Amino acid sequence: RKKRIPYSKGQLRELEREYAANKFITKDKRRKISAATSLSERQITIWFQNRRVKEKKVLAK
DNA sequence: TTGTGTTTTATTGGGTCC
DNA sequence: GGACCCAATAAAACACAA
Repeated sequence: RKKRIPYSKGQLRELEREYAANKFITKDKRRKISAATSLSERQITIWFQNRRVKEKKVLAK
């Protein structure tokens, strides 16, 4: 039960930018986002997974 | 400024790939 | 084959009606 740490503005900007380019992260873009954000590749994957739940939820209104 | 519904991280679990 | 996906869920933090 180790507790969540919200992502900074600069971190979210990199994630959002890449998401807008492709909803599904690739291995190489995951590596590069990790370098650019200091988030682990796992965190990034989880973020994309999470981000598609959000889009799904917001279309549905 | 505050209460609390909403949103954001993070885990767990089932399915495909197979 | 762990690596992907997505759904249900919890807890921390946020957003914004009062």
